[PDB]
Amino acid sequence: MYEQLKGEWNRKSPNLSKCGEELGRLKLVLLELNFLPTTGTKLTKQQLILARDILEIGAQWSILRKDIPSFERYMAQLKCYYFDYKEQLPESAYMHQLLGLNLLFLLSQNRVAEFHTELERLPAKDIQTNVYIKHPVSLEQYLMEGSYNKVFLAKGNIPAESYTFFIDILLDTIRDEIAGCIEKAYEKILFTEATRILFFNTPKKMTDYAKKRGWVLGPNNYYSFASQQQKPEDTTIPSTELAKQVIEYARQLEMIV
Amino acid sequence: DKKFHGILDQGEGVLIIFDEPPVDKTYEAALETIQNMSKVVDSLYNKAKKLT
Amino acid sequence: GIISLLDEDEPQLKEFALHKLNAVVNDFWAEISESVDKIEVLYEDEGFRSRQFAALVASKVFYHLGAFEESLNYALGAGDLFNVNDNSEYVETIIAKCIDHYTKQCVENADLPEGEKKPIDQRLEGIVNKMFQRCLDDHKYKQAIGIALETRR
Amino acid sequence: PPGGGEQEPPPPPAPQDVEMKEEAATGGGSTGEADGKTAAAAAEHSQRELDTVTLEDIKEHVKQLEKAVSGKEPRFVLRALRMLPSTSRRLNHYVLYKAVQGFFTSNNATRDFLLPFLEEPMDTEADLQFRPRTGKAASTPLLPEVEAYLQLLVVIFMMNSKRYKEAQKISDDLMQKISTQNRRALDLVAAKCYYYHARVYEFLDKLDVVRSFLHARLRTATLRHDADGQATLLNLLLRNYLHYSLYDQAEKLVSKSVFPEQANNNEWARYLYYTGRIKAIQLEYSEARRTMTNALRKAPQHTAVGFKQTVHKLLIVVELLLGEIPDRLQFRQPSLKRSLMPYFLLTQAVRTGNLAKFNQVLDQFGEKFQADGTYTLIIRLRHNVIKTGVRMISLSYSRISLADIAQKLQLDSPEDAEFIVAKAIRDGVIEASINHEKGYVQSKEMIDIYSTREPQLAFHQRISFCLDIHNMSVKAMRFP
Amino acid sequence: YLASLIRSVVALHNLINNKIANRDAEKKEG
Amino acid sequence: MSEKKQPVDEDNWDDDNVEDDFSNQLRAELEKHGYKMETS
Amino acid sequence: LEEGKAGSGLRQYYLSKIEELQLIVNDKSQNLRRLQAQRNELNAKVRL
Amino acid sequence: DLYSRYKKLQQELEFLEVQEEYIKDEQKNLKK
Repeated sequence: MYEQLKGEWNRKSPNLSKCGEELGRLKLVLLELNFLPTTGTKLTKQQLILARDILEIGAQWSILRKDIPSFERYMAQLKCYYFDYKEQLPESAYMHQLLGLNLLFLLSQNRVAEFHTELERLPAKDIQTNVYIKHPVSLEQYLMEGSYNKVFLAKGNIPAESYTFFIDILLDTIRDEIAGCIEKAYEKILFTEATRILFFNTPKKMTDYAKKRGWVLGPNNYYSFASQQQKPEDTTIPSTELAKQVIEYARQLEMIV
Repeated sequence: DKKFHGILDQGEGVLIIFDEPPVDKTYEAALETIQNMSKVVDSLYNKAKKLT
Repeated sequence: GIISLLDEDEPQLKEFALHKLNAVVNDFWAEISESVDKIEVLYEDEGFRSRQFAALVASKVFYHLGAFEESLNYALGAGDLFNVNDNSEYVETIIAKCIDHYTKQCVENADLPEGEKKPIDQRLEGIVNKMFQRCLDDHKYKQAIGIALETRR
Repeated sequence: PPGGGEQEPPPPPAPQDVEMKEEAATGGGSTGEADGKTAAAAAEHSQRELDTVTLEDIKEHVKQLEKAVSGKEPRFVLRALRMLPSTSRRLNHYVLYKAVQGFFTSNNATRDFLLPFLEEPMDTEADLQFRPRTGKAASTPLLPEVEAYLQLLVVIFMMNSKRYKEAQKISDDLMQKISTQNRRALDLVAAKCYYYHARVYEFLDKLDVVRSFLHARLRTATLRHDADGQATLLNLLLRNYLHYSLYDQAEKLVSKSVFPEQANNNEWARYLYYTGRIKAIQLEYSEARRTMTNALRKAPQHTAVGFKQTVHKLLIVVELLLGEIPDRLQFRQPSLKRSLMPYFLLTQAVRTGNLAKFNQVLDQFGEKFQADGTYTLIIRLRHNVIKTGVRMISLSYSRISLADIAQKLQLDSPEDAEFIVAKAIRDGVIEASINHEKGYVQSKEMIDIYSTREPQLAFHQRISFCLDIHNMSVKAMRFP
Repeated sequence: YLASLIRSVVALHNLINNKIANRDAEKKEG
Repeated sequence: MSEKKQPVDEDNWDDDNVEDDFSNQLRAELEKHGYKMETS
Repeated sequence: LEEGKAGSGLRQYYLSKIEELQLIVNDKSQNLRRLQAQRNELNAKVRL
Repeated sequence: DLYSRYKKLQQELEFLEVQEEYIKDEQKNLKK
C-alpha cells in the first residue's frame, strides 16, 4: 500500500534532490496519519517504524548536508518516536548512536543541564551497554579532567558513526580552549612544548594566536607578561562598594527599627 | 617559656624576633559563644515545656 | 518535540499542528511556553488563513502562564472562531476580563466627556451586547440591568 | 475453641464505640462548622480530620473482613436521610444496629455488595447539603481498603470509587462557587484521593489521561478558587513527573507563582525536595543546597517513617558535589544507618583524595545505586574528588613537582598534571603560579583581604535573618 | 554576633511567655 | 504527622569525623609504627 | 444563562476574594488595634 | 440582587483602607 518509500533508502541519494523528494513523499504520510496521537490498532505504527528508519537517515542526511535546523527537527521527531506513549516497538539498530549525534552536537553547543537530563530516561542501561553513548560520557569524564590530550587519544578511534562532522566542531571548540586555559596563569612555556599540543608542524594557528592572545611572542619561548595579568589591587575601588553595602545594611537596621 | 618571642635558624644562624601582643578582641567573642551554649540549652527546657 | 514541526513552510501542516495543540493542551500547556515566539510568526502573517485560530492556542497558553491582558490581545484579533464558542470554562473568563477592561475604558470615555476618544474595537464591544442578548433570551432580569450599569453607557 | 471463642466478642465493640462517635462528632461537628464559620475555612475539624484519617490508618482502619464490624461500610453510607430534621431518626437507626449486632451475629457484606452500597447516597436522594460529608463517608471505608492489595476485581471498584468521586466532583464544581468553603475542606480530600489515585495506578498502569484530568483541575483552580488545593496538585504532578522523563524540569518556572501561601506546612518543604532533585539535574548546588537543607529543618517531628530518612539520603548529595560536606553520622538514625551503610562508605571514600578508593565503591555498591537512580551524580562527582585532592596538596605543600604528584593521585601521566591545574586556576581553585621548564609548580599564601569581604557577606544573611526572627515574633505576639 | 545573640533572647521571652499566655489563658475561658 | 508523603516510603561526632579519617588511613597504629623502625 | 448564572460566579467571586483579602487585612487591622488599645492604656496609666 | 451586593462589598474595603492610614498615623502621634 502507498510506497515506494524504502526503495530509495538502500541506494541513499546522489544529491539533495532525491532527499527533498523523500520529504515530499513523506508529506503525504504526514497528511494522513500525521505524527500522532494514533494508538490503534498498533499495526498503524508499522509504517511509522518504516518512517523511523528514513527519519534516522533523515538526520544522517541533515548532518550530511550540515544544516543545523533540519538536524534538530528530525532529531525531535526520532526522540519523540522512542518517547511515544507505546514503548513496544521493533528495535532500531540506530537507536543507540542517534542519541549520541544530538548529544555530541549538544556538547558542541555546551549545554550542561540538557546533557544530564538527556540520559535520565535510562540511567542504568547507558552504563552497562550502548558503547555509542559510553563514548560521550567518557568524553564528559575527560572534560572534567580536562582533555585536551586524553580526548586526542580517543578521537583517533571512534566507530563512529557520522561523528566526523561533530568531532571537527569538537576540535575547534577544544583548540581555542588550549589558548584560553593555558594562561592565566603560567609564568612561561617553551616553544616546542606548546607546539606539542597544537600538533601540525609550524601552523599558522599559532600565528593567529600570536594575534588573538597578545599576550607576548618571545624567542624560542613565551611569556604571560604583564603581569599575570593586569595586577588587581584593587585599592580604593572596593571601598566604594564597601561603603555602599553598609548603606543598605544600616537601612536594614532602620527597618527593624 | 613564652617569656621571649621569636624564631631561629640552624643553617644560617639567624634569630628573628616577631611579636603581635594583643589577644583581647577575640577573647571578647570566644568567651561569649562559649556561654551562649548554655543559653540555648537553657531555652530547650521552656520550648519543651510549652509544646508537651 | 512537535514544536520543531512549525519550521515547515506549507500551512497545511499548520492546521494539523493546531489540531494537535488544542487536544493535548491540558497537559502540554507548559510545552507551548517556549513556542510562543514561534506562534508570533503565524499570528503576524496575513497570508496565513489560520491566524484566527492561532490566537486561540496563544490565548490558552497565556491562560496557563497566568497572562490576562496578554490573552485579551489575541482574543481581539482571533476572528469569529474565538467568540463562536460559548462552551465550558474559557468563555466566561475572557468576557469577565474583557468587560472589566471595557467598563474601566467606558468610565474613562464618559470622563472626556467627548472629543479625542480612544479607539474602541468593534469586536470587544460587539461581544458586549451580543452576549447581552443571552440575558434577553433567557429572560434573566437581574443580570440584564447589571451589564448596563457596568458599561455606564 | 472456648478460649478464642470468648476472645472474639470483646474487640468488635471497641471500634463500634470510638469509630461510631468519631466521624459523628467530627463529621457532625463539621456539619455545623460548614453552615457558618466557615472562617477561614477553619473548620478546625478539617485538621481534626487529618488526625482521624491517620487515626484509623494505624488502628483499626475499616476492615478486613473480621466478620464483625464489616457492616459499618453500608451503615454510614445509608440513611442520609434526608433533610436535617429527618436525620434525627436516622442517627437513631445507627444505634438500633448496635442492638442488632449485640443480639444476633453481625452481617458482612463487601466486595460485589459495595456497588449498590456506594450508589446508596445517590439512592437516598439525597444528603443533600454536604458533598464532603458524603465524600468522607464513602472514602473512609475506601481509603484504608487500598491496604487489602488483593488486586483482583476490587481495584475496578476503586476505579468505580474514582468515578463516584468524580460525580461528587461535578457536584463540587457546579454547586456553590461563591464562598464555597466545601472546596476548602474538599481540597484536603481531593489531595489524599488523588494521591490514592496514583497509589492504585502504580500497581497497574501509569496514568497518562488522569494527568489530563489532573491538569484540567490544576489550571482550573486558578484563579476562580484555589485554597491549599493547587499546592498539592503541583506535587501530584511533580511526583510521577520526576520519575517519568522529561521536560518537567522547566515546567515549574511557568507554573509559579510560588505558590503562596505555603501549605500545608511541611507539605511545602517536601515540594522543595522534589524540586531539589530537579534543580540538581541542572548542576547548580547553591540553589540546591538550600532547598535540600530547608526540607529537613522544616519537617517535624516524625515518626513515621523512612521517607524523612530518604530526603536526608539525597540531602547530602549536593553537598558532596559542592566539595564541602559535614560528617553525616550526626543525623545517624538506628533505622537509617542500616539503610545507608553502602552509601556511607561512598561518602567515606569521596572525602578522601584517593581516586582508586572512589572507583572501587561504584563497582561493589553500584547495585544499590541502580535502585535509587542516583547514577547522575556518580559521573560528575569525579571532578570533585580530583578537585579535593588538588586542594589538599595545594595548601599542604609550598612547592610541588608536577611529575611526582601524579603517583599519589594515580594521575598516571605528566600531561594531565598540567590540565587539572589549568582548570583549577580557571575556576579559582588555587592561586599558585606555575612555571613550565622541567616543569615545577610553586604556591604562595596570600591573606589580609580575607575578613573584609567574607564576614560582611555573611552578616548580610545573619542580620536579615535576625530581623526576620523579630518580625515573626511580633506577628504571633500581637494576636492577643 | 552580639546582635544575633540577643535577637534570639528577645524572641525567647516574647514567644514563650506569649504563646503560654495565649492558649493556656484561652482554654480556661472557653 | 503522618500525613502526605512519608507513608509512601560536645559532641563525639565532630571528632568522629577525624576518627573516620583514622579508620581508612594508617590504621591506629601500633604495629606498623613499630615495624618501620627495623626496616631502616 | 452563561452570561450569567456561571459568569456571575466569577463576578461574585470578586466579592468572596475581596472578603478573603479583606479578612487578611482585617486580621492585620484587629491585631494592630490591640496596639492602640494597649498604647491608650499606657497613656491611661500616666493619668492614673 | 447580585450586582447590588457586588457594589456593596467594596465599601468596607475602602473604609478599612482609610482605617489603615488612621491607625498608622494615630500610633505615631501617640508615641510622641
